[PDB]
Amino acid sequence: GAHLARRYLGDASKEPDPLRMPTFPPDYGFPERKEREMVATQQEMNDAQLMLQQRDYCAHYLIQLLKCKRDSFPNFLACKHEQHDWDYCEHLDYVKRMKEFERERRLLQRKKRREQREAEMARG
Amino acid sequence: VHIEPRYRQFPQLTRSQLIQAEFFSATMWFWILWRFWHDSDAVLGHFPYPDPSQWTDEELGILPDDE
Amino acid sequence: SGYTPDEKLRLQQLRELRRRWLKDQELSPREPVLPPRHSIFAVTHVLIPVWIIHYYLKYHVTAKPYTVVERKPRIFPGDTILETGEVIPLMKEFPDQH
Amino acid sequence: AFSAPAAYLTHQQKVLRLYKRALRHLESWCVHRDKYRYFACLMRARFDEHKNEKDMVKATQLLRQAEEEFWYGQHPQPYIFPESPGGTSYERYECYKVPEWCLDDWHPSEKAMYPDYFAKREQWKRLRRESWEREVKQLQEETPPGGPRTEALPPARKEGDLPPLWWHIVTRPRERPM
Amino acid sequence: HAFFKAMLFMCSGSIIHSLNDEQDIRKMGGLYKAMPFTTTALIIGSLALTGMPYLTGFYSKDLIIEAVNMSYTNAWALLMTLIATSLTAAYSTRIIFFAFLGKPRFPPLV
Amino acid sequence: SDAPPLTLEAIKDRVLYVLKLYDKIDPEKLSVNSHFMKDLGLDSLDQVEIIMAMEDEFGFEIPDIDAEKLMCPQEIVDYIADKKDVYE
Amino acid sequence: PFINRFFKYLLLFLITMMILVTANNLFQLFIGWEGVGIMSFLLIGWWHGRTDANT
Amino acid sequence: MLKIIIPTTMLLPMTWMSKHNMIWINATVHSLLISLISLSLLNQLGENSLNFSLTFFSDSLSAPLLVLTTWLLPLMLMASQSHLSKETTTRKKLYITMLILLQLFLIMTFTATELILFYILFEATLVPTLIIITRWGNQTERLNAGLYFLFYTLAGSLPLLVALVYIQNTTGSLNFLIIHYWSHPLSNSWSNIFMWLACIMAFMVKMPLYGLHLWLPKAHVEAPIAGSMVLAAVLLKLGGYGMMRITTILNPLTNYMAYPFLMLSMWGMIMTSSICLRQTDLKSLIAYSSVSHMALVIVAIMIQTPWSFMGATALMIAHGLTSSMLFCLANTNYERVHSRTMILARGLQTLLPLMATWWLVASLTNLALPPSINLIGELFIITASFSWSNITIILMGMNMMITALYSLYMLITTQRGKYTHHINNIKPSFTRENALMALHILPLLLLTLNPKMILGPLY
Amino acid sequence: QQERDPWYDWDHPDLRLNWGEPIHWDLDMYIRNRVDTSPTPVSWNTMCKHLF
Amino acid sequence: SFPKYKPSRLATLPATLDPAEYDISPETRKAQAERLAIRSRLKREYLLQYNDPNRLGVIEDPALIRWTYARSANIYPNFRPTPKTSLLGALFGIGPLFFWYYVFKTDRDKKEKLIQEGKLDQTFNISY
Amino acid sequence: GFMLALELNNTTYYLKFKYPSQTYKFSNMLGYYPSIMHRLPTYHNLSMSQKSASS
Amino acid sequence: SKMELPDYKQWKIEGTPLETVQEKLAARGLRDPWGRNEAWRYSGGFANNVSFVGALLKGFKWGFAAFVVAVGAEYYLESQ
Ligand SMILES: CCCCCCCCCCCCCCCCCC(=O)OC[C@H](COP(=O)([O-])OCC(O)COP(=O)([O-])OC[C@@H](COC(=O)CCCCCCCCCCCCCCCCC)OC(=O)CCCCCCCCCCCCCCCCC)OC(=O)CCCCCCCCCCCCCCCCC
Ligand SMILES: CCCCCCCCCCCCCCCCC[C@@H](O)O[C@H](CO[C@H](O)CCCCCCCCCCCCCCC)COP(=O)(O)OCC[N+](C)(C)C
Ligand SMILES: CCCCCCCC/C=C/CCCCCCCC(=O)OC[C@H](COP(=O)(O)OCCN)OC(=O)CCCCCCC/C=C/CCCCCCCC
Ligand SMILES: CCCCCCCCCCCC(=O)SCCNC(=O)CCNC(=O)[C@H](O)C(C)(C)COP(=O)(O)O
Repeated sequence: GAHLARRYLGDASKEPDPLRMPTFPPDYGFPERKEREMVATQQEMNDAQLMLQQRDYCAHYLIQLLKCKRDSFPNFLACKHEQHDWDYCEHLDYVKRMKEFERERRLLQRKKRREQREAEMARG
Repeated sequence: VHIEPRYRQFPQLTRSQLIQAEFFSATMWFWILWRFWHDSDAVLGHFPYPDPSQWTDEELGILPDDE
Repeated sequence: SGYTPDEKLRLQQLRELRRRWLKDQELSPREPVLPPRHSIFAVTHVLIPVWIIHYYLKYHVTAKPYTVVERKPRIFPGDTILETGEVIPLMKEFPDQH
Repeated sequence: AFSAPAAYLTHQQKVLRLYKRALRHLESWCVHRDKYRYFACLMRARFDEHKNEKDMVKATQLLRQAEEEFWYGQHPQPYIFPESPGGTSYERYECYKVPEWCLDDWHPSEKAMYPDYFAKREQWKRLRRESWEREVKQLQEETPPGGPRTEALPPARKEGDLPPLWWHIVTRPRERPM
Repeated sequence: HAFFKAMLFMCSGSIIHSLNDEQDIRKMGGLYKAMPFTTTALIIGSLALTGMPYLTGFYSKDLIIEAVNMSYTNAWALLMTLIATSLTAAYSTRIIFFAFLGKPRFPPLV
Repeated sequence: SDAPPLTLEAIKDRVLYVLKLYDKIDPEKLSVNSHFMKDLGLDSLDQVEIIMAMEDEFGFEIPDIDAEKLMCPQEIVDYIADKKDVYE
Repeated sequence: PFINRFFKYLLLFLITMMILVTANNLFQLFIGWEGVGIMSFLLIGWWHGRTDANT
Repeated sequence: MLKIIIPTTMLLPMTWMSKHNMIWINATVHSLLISLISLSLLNQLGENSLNFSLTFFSDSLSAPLLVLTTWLLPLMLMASQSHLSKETTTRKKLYITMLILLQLFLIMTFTATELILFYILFEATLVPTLIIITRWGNQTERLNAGLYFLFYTLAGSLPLLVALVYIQNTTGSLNFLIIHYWSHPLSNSWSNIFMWLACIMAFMVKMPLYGLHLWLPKAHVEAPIAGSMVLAAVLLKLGGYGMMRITTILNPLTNYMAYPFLMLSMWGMIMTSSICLRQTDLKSLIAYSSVSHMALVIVAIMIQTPWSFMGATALMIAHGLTSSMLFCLANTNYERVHSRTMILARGLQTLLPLMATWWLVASLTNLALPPSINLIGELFIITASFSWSNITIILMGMNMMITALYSLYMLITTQRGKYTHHINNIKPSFTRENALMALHILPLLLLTLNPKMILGPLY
Repeated sequence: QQERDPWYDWDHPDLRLNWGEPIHWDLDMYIRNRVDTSPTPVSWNTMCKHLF
Repeated sequence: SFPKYKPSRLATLPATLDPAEYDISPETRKAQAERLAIRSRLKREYLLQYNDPNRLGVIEDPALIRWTYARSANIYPNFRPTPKTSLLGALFGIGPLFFWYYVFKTDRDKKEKLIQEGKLDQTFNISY
Repeated sequence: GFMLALELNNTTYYLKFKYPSQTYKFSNMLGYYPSIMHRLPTYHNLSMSQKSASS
Repeated sequence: SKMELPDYKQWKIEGTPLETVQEKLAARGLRDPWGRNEAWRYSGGFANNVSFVGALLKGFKWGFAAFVVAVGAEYYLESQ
């Protein structure tokens, strides 16, 4: 989707732009934000040679899954818990991305409406 | 295996081919049912899809239309 | 409609000659007068080529640098190196989001 | 393929060919047998409705209209028999056909095998050699002074004559040579 | 796709060699019972081609469709991919229906 | 292997069989030398239908110029024998 | 009658395809490319007396 | 290098003193021996050439040409003895003498140290070829072909001679070593422009360049089989060798005088490849193929890069072998049916299967199938042209397509389909013809195995 | 040559020619391994319009 | 009634759709008979030599020789310099040359001008 | 797609005959791509190669 | 080998769709004189055929039974 129809048929001024995003400071609405942390060091991720696109914030679960797969080679059905954990961490990452998109949309629409209201008040 | 023409009648069928066909159809259906029982998440999805409309502004940190 | 008697007669004669020729095309019993161990397959088709290739790679291709290049093995935390004996430390005390 | 063509086709021949083509393309359109039988009976009724028209001008006009209708309503992908000129096996075995005169160039060692076959081949060659001149003389007598007017050939008439120009027709390689 | 495409072509070739080198589906009739093993193999192959769950073609085609659905991509390409994956089931249905169901239509010399 | 070696007797049997299934022809009145035009009282379209039935029976197409001339079952049997190189 | 040639032809195509797939440089990949192209040309026109096969 | 020259001048009296029924055997055996002796010249240095004496020298560019010439002479002898059976003994000896003289002239031509001696031998090669074409050719057109062969050459080569002597009046020498070491740039004047044209046009005609090629189809169709073999295989390469030698004194003028010749070469490559698609004569197809390949070599020599020179050498050798083989293949069918029309004898694979295999291999090599040296030369020239200008890959690409088409067309027209019914005099292939095709084809793949022997001095 | 009758006993069955008849100037263009001019179920410049 | 089919150069008119065949006259029949007679005479002449036991070789076809000679050796004698011939020759033999010359000259001038300014990214461009 | 194809194939059992639409013609003859691109470019190329390049 | 044709008097259009076709042609005054020739395609062992959904579920019963038995065993195998 509905967001596509909202942007491409409705008002695109209040709709987020996926290419240019976020347009607000990360600490704008929040008083203090915790810096997102990492569990895998660059060196370990290099020796693991994951990929350049698999080196996201959920790399540690992938590293453990790969280690178990190598250890449990002949039994290719024993690597289920860690695969589930990696899937869960990726799902959390996607949920955070959805939260960022919703934050940007709400901030954009609220800011534009508030500026329009301020201009209308000053024009009266 | 010698089978002669029939001329407007049903062809002669040996038991082996029907046995093989039925066994392989049955094993395909068994595999499908077993895998659906044990790997349902691959068809119905694993994790719930959240609705962004039900997220409060406290966690999204948007100012209450004042500042 | 139909054939003419000349056409019918010619077809009959040609058909007779053609059937005679086709009959002559048949073979008498003596016509082809010809004038005057188990697992050896796996030895002469698998073992010998692999021996030759192993020789050629081990002692001729390897003799020159950068001819056989393998990508380095993956290293995971908790591993021990075969040569140096060095062990790789664990991974930064997981948050354990159980 | 076997019969000599004529100078032109008659109106009855054109109507019969149109009937055959229409039935075949209707069968192509109607896949199932009962449906084909139903609409084939309908088409036969449509064809024999105007069977008794004495005016040839109107008959040719109806033939023209039927041809136009058939061209418009033809199947873009009609059914073709596998060995018909459009089929998937039309000229499949032409590469296995070898002329008989090739056997004349075989080595004597090759001809040492199959002795009886080559004895029969010698008999056939002698028959052809003896009959050639009589075939030539028969062709000359039968033909009109102003050259032949059709591709038809006369048959044998005399005691032990053979139909002129028979060798290459009788000694065809085969339909499935190899 | 190598697996089930090659096996589908072998099943078609078995049918063609059975009915005297005939390839048109308009002249192939009821082969469900005349050719049981060929029927079973072709049914399985058509199911795998159409992305039936937990078969061979499922593990690649299903992931491909889900990957094109969640990408910053051309919308026309996505629509054409969806219409094509419908037409895949369409033509598999056509093959099965015309070749293996109904009454015989091949020449009577069986 | 492949198809059995079609023989003249089989061809005649099949031709007579397909002819005896036609409703416009009496089975008993039919002989191998029966004429379609004179003996049987059929028209040209009936001959065309019989020719198409022959083609469907034997799975190959008879050209029209060769098809019009065939008038009796013996002619059909001979034509199919010559087209298929049957000598026995 | 020429089934041996056919099997030989099938094997040559397989060899050329392995050459294509395992190539590490562009010249060897081109060798495999043109090899499978030529083998496809030869096998499509298996019945060389038929005009449509050559076309 | 008199160890190669003198044995040919000894072939002369040996042929003229042999028995009436041993001329072919003796000539073939001793020409094969001379080729084996000449094989030793491939041992070339990396810095300079083999300077045997004040008059003869051998480089890495001319050594493969000598080896190809010495290898081609026995092939010409084997191809000629079929249609020369009814000739008298004296005329057969004269034919063998003409071939021997042509080989001797070419051998000295490819190794001359001075430009004037090279010109003299390069012009002396005309007489045996003209005599062969105009005397032992089959049809009445041969005479006209001979004229077209002769004057087309001379009208381009006579000015060069003047230029040559003028150079010796200015630089003081015409030896290739002194010329290379004492080279100076050519200024921008009309005099220097016309000197460039005088030095270039002779070799341009000999290639031949498009628009100057009208003599080639006549000469290569009307000449006997050995004449066609020697014209396509070696005589076209004289122009390329000479242009490579002479371009050392023409810089930097070439940098802008190569434009019209480059455009003519590329567009005529396309045009002749297109002509080959609609040809009713089988020999003319091979002749126009030769024109296209030589146009490629002209482009390579004109752009003047090491890669283009290497590709030009490889393509010269490969095309010589390929065109000789194709001419022999066409000549076998002509000897069988006595007519050159392509659609006359069809479906020959059914009657001559091994000859069908030879046709297939020759056609595959013609369309540059990897990894043959044909493709090596073509691809090197293509890369050099792409470096010269990125747009060239369009035209070359078109040619790379069209060539293949007509190649396969020829094959499918002659070997596939159904045999002509009324042609019944097609006898099984002799051992002589099969040996001829095998001796044409095996060296091609052998050189494919070791491609550095034909890549020239720039390797 | 594709348009010629395929059921006639041509002297050259592959080329669909007879001995002695005049040969088209562009025969090698029309050898039926090549450009075909046979009629189509849908007329030209209607297939062109649909495809474009 | 039904939509009309209009033939083209590469999709000709069907024989059964030709108006000129449905309106026949006796002179048309005479012409058809003459054509059939000519064809039958040629066929008989060919077949006499085709079936001859003593014939060994190739039956010469004057039609093939005429076709090849017309396509090859009869072209120049029947050539006249006309405005159409001259215009087509000049166009098809000169225009492509100058077009390609302009294209390549412009491309090379742009490349050289970029080279002089020192901005062509010739890094690792060792082989030429 | 399964359901729609099955319905359209079951329709063929009815005793009805209708002339095809233009969409069916487009689909059956491969968008007319072989009918146009295998006749126009080949004809123009061969005609130009004989008339202009050769003659 | 050495097989003879079956008799021609057993092929009948009664009880087949050919009867329906003859019925509709009768109301129009027409006739179908070729029905017995196509009667063989409906007469013998080709009398009945499965549906598309029936074809898709060819061996569903045996496979389902085996799956049910396997699930029952697995449910009573974890009790170790
Ligand atoms: C729920 C959310 C999702 C929403 C999705 C959409 C919602 C709607 C759902 C369903 C919608 C479609 C329902 C079925 C489709 C119709 C099927 C059909 O056959 O109808 C019969 C009818 C023809 O049947 P017939 O000729 O009488 O049959 C002959 C015999 O039956 C011969 O018998 P036969 O044995 O040879 O068999 C014939 C054969 C085939 O018979 C045919 O030849 C007809 C071909 C029809 C199939 C085409 C469907 C795909 C369309 C793709 C088009 C791409 C754009 C093309 C651009 C062209 C530009 C000019 O029949 C079949 O095998 C089955 C056909 C297809 C059934 C399966 C359909 C599934 C795919 C379509 C639905 C997609 C669902 C999932 C998509 C979800 C995406 C979010 O079709 C039509 O007449 C309409 C076709 C639509 C063409 C649209 C193009 C526009 C036309 C006018 C243009 C005006 C131009 C203005 C000027 C411009 C200036 C430049
Ligand atoms: C069938 C094919 C046959 C083979 C064709 C061989 C090709 C030969 C063509 C020769 C290449 C170019 C010749 C001269 C080089 C430049 C040509 C000219 O266009 O350039 C301008 C020349 O300007 C004008 O063109 C003046 C020349 C005009 C007279 C030439 C005749 C052109 C008409 C075409 C006749 C066709 C010739 C071939 C006949 C068969 C440059 O101006 P400018 O900087 O001042 O001169 C440079 C020399 N400087 C430095 C000493 C001063
Ligand atoms: C890059 C430069 C060249 C690009 C190509 C431009 C067009 C090339 C035209 C080639 C002309 C060659 C003429 C002689 C060829 C030999 C004769 C021939 O092939 O006969 C035609 C033969 C017979 O037709 P059938 O349908 O098979 O009938 C058989 C049943 N009766 O069929 C063919 O081969 C025709 C092939 C010609 C195709 C030309 C059109 C192709 C255009 C492609 C351009 C699209 C580019 C794609 C871009 C992809 C995105 C990066
Ligand atoms: C599937 C899409 C294609 C279907 C479209 C085609 C439909 C066309 C239907 C209309 C065709 C006609 O009625 S056209 C009817 C033409 N009218 C006449 O011919 C009247 C003169 N009678 C005769 O010529 C003979 O009696 C003859 C009738 C030949 C019988 O021949 P025989 O008795 O000696 O065998």
